[PDB]
Amino acid sequence: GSDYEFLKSWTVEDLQKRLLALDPMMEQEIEEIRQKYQSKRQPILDAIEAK
Amino acid sequence: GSDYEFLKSWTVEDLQKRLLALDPMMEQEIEEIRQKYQSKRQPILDAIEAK
Repeated sequence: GSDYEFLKSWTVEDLQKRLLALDPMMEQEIEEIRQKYQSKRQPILDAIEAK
Repeated sequence: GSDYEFLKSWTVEDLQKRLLALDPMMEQEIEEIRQKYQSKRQPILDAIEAK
């Protein structure tokens, strides 16, 4: 529970720091999932390729 | 604690089920994050665009 509607009153420097930080926020989460599920998908490809 | 190495002896159907299920599985894990962060990004843009 936290709201960001008050960003309208924050300095350009404080809000900019959230915008740039928003990039590695979604990136880390996505890359990790892409890798983790790739780990789970890998043996599946390896299996069908061996039948 | 869930191994999927035994997949080498699965039927093409049992194996393929995991492969195809893997498609919407990652898609939903990622889109949830894209949606979530885009909602948090939206007010950040609005704030700088108002300065």
